[PDB]
This record gives sequence, structure tokens and C-alpha cells, in this order.
Amino acid sequence: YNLEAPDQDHAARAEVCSGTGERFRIFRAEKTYAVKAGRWYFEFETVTA
Amino acid sequence: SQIVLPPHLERIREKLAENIHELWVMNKIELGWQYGPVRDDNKRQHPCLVEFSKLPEQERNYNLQMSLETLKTLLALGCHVGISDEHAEDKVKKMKLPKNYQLTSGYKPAPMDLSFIKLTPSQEAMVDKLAENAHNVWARDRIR
Amino acid sequence: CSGGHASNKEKEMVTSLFCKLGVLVRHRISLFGNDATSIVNCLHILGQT
Ligand SMILES: Nc1ncnc2c1ncn2[C@@H]1O[C@H](COP(=O)(O)OP(=O)(O)OP(=O)(O)O)[C@@H](O)[C@H]1O
Repeated sequence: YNLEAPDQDHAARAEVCSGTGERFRIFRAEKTYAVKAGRWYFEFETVTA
Repeated sequence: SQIVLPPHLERIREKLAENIHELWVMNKIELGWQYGPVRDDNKRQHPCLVEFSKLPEQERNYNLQMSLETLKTLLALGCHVGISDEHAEDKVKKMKLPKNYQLTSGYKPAPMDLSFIKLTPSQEAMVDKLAENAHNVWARDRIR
Repeated sequence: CSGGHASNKEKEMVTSLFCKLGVLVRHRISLFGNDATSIVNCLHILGQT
């Protein structure tokens, strides 16, 4: 009984799987620390990709 | 339930079931298994060692039903099957096995699958899927 | 990942088309009226594809 299988159907997750209905949380500094002049630098460490 | 079984699979299924029942009796034989009336695992006695004819009819019914469910799931996953040739079905020819490795059953279990037998990754994945499907059915039985 | 899956039979017949085009262009360049360079470029891009 040579069973002819269907071709392996490749499925792309494409951000469908996700928790709740809230998509992204935005983090920012306080409004009073706005910079109007000068040259400024800060770092962002990416724990995950 | 919506699945329908092709006639070659009905005709194959009964002796498939008896042969696989024998296959588990030999797997437990090579695991160290000596027949007995009571069903104790620690004592090592259990009535299911015997052939399909002396196999209790209620375990026989579950074996045939699980064979039918496995083949129906196989068709339900979209995997078609056909008859390659009548020769591979007719032949059960094998080199003789020692009485230590054999039971009183006459026909030798394993066919001549030395290197020619092979499962492609799709076949192995489908074997996996059948595994969790059987596990899910068993889990629903325990939930009931 | 969503689409663009070139069929295996499609790739097979693309290779067949490349082979038969290579056979056609062979031994018959003089008949073509200087578009043989265009045929060479076509065969080239077929090779890359
Ligand atoms: N669906 C089933 N149909 C028939 N017999 C079964 C079924 N499930 C278990 N059994 C029987 O019950 C006993 C339990 O052994 P089994 O092969 O299930 O695994 P086990 O290693 O003993 O572990 P567990 O305690 O998880 O069942 C065996 O005698 C087995 O033949």
C-alpha cells in the first residue's frame, strides 16, 4: 500500500498568533524633557529580535 | 464519520489488525513476556499474549476499531493510497527466525525491509500527527 | 513567505524550455538576423533563472 501523501503545506504565522487585543506598548520619556537644541544620544538594547 | 473507506482497505484491515496484534505480542515477547491468565503487570501474566483466535473478543474489537480509526484519520489528512502490486502482498517470504525470537505463531512477522523501506520527512511528520491524534482520542476517553 | 512559490513542475518545464531553446539556437545562428545577441541574453537570463 504505497500511500501518496499530500505535499507538505507550509504555513506562515504572519503575526496572527498574539495575546489579547492590545498590539504594542509605547515607552517614552516625560514631556518636560523635550530637547529644543543641542546634539543628544541614547541607547536601546534589544533583548529579543 | 464523513470519511468513507475504499474496498481494498476494508479487505486489508482485518488481517492488518490481527498481524499488528501479533506484532505487539512479539514486541512484548522481546521485552520479556510470558503468558498468563491474570492481567497483572508486576507478576508478568496477561491473557493478551495469545493469537487473535484466542485473543479476547473485546480487546479484538478495540484493536479493529483503532485500526479503522487510524486508517480513517490517514485518509482524513489527505494522504491517498493505492495498490502498488499483488506480489508484495502475496509474499511473506522471510529467512527463518530462531524459536527464542519467535512465538508459536507460524508466519514470521517482519517482511524483508532491510534498506528499501523508507519514510520521507512528510511520512514521518504524518506519523507524528497520527501519534498526537491517537493521544488526543485517548485523552478524550479519560475525560469522559 | 506568503506566496511566489514556483511549482516544481513549473521549474521542470522551465528547464525543459531552456534546454530546447539552447538546442534551437545551436548550429543555426547564421539564419538569425543579428538578434543572436538578444537570444544569447535570453539564454543567459534563463541560466540565472
Ligand atoms: N486503547 C487501549 N486499548 C486496549 N488496551 C489498552 C488500551 N490502552 C491501554 N491498554 C492496555 O492497558 C495496559 C496499559 O499499558 P500501556 O501499553 O497502555 O502502557 P503502560 O506503559 O503500561 O502505561 P500507562 O499506565 O500510561 O497505560 C496494557 O495492558 C495495554 O494493553
